[PDB]
Amino acid sequence: SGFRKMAFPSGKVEGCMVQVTCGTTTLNGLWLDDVVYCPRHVICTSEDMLNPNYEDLLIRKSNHNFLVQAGNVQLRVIGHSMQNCVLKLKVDTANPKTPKYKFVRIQPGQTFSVLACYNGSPSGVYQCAMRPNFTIKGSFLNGSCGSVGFNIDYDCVSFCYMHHMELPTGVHAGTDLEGNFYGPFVDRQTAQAAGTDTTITVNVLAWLYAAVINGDRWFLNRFTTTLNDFNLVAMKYNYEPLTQDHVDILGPLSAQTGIAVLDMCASLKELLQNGMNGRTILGSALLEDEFTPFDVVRQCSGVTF
Amino acid sequence: SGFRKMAFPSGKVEGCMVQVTCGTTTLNGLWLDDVVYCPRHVICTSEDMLNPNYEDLLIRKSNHNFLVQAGNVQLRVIGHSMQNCVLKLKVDTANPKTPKYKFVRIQPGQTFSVLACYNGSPSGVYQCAMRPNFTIKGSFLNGSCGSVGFNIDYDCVSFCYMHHMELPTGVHAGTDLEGNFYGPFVDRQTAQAAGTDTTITVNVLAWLYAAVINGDRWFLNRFTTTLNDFNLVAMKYNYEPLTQDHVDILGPLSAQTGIAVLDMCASLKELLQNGMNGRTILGSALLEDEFTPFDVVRQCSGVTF
Ligand SMILES: CCC[C@H](NC(=O)c1cccc2nc(-c3cncc4ccccc34)n([C@H]3C[C@H](C(=O)NC)C3)c12)c1ccc(C(F)(F)F)cc1
Ligand SMILES: CCC[C@H](NC(=O)c1cccc2nc(-c3cncc4ccccc34)n([C@H]3C[C@H](C(=O)NC)C3)c12)c1ccc(C(F)(F)F)cc1
Repeated sequence: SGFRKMAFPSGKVEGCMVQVTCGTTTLNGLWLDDVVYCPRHVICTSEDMLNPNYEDLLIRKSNHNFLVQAGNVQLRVIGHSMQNCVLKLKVDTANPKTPKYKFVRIQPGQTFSVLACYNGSPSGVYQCAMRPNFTIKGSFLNGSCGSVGFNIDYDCVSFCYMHHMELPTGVHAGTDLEGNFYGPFVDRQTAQAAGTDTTITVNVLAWLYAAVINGDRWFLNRFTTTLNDFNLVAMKYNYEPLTQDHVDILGPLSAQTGIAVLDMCASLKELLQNGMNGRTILGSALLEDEFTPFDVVRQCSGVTF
Repeated sequence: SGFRKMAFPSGKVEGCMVQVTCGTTTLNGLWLDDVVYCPRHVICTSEDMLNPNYEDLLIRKSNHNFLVQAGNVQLRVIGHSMQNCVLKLKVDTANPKTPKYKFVRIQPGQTFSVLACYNGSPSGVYQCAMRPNFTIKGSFLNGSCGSVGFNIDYDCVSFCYMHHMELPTGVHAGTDLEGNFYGPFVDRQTAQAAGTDTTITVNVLAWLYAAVINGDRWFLNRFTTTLNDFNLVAMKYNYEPLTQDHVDILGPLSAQTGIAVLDMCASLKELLQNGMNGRTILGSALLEDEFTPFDVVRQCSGVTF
């Protein structure tokens, strides 16, 4: 029993964290084999942020201009290149602690673990979600650029996020590991802001199934609804449209609890229209939406790796 | 910016997790140097749980009766002993990944990270607190016995919890690393239940300071109260008494935000008497109490290790 915001074990990733210094700027880098990945704005200067030309800034740099420290060892840079908004520094040494890994670009609504770092040293690990508006509600301070987000699917680390910026509202924006930003954001000083967000409906439903698995049943009812009548109520409460694909993904959780997906949707409509009335669900007074169906199965069945 | 339930990086602990098998029972063990620690009820049989005599059960066991698997390597047991409710199996090999470590027995209200494991393999990491009633609200399934809780204070791992049981209400109970249970619980089948719990007041106040640090100010007021008048309101809402020591611990957070502790207490009294009125604090509609003052400073200042 129990349900927590559970992050993946971080050790496989900790062994890859390094420190990259260019001039006065210092941030974190990801050391995989003999390449170090980090945000390309480590090359910028604070006075040249309105519109930096990254190709020009990079041709004027040399291999000795990058200080890469891995713990108590300095790494020698033997080459550099740029891929979208990430900088790739080839080093003369391959990381012996390199895990089995992939680079994945995830969809909004999926979750990952963040290993926040400062000066190459891991500080903490937490779970978060890619919001529908392609921001993340992380916990980041100055120096955390280059921290990565990741998932694990057996022994393979799937990296999916590298941290680049904090927007004015305090949320965060960054790229996949091939340097493509999530959302319409760019690594330059503009008036860009996070758009309006919505609630990840399929995730709320999974978290409701997680509650049933753990003994919370006060919110269920005898009713059922259609996909159309539910999406009409969802859109009124700023919820993501629920697709038939979502209903299919919620299949295994529906069979484990014997509650049909459209039956669970009727409970959700009631909860949106009437609130919780002083009651809580899995220790929350709000409808949580940062648990994917896979997260629920992972925690309520107990898969390792 | 941002505030998350942040766990410590788990890698130092992952390298110590093993699998211990005695007869048909299998649970997790903690491999530090040449000793493997695990719950002593791994020696029991399912039919002899009403009142097992652990001294008798242990004299009838031999070194070959314990199977200790560390990954894809079997460890040879060269001795066994019992310390309170933990079993200590000396192995012929010292763990090369043994970190710098201590064993600490923590106070109710303190937090730690849990690395949940099954069959020796880490599954996930989450934060939790020792409740005033000496239970923890963890996330544990069959096979998670032997998972440990821990803190990090530089490069030293301070182990403080080993998981033993899940009580009827779904909360969990276990021991420190020297085998002494937290609370009045015992590793035998009785009618024991978790006592009535209270809210960790000093932790709520720290989490309120964390909110101010992150831009949430709607709950502040101009008022102040005394320690006595506040504790009179706290006891009415089933909150832990606030001591002068607590007020001293909240010192640095009070100086960073310029809000006096007794001023923050006046905000808390108002929030208890009137609720939140549809508003949230740091993304919660409830008053969170699983953040210690040190956790807040760690996340809002960014210490690593
Ligand atoms: C000084 C050379 C260029 C400059 N490089 C950094 O400044 C920087 C350096 C090292 C670690 C860093 N760690 C962080 C950081 C991470 N997460 C949360 C935070 C919260 C508060 C303060 C800082 C952070 N930054 C800052 C750059 C990023 C930003 O959004 N600028 C508008 C935040 C770091 C930069 C300016 C503007 C941008 C823009 F694209 F947003 F405009 C990007 C980079
Ligand atoms: C079979 C030999 C003895 C027996 N040994 C185990 O049974 C056991 C074995 C391996 C991994 C285990 N992992 C778990 C487990 C951990 N966390 C959450 C869980 C949630 C649901 C189910 C199981 C768990 N257990 C169970 C023993 C503990 C308990 O409270 N019994 C009343 C839970 C494990 C045992 C019975 C009673 C007690 C008592 F002291 F509570 F009475 C203790 C142990």
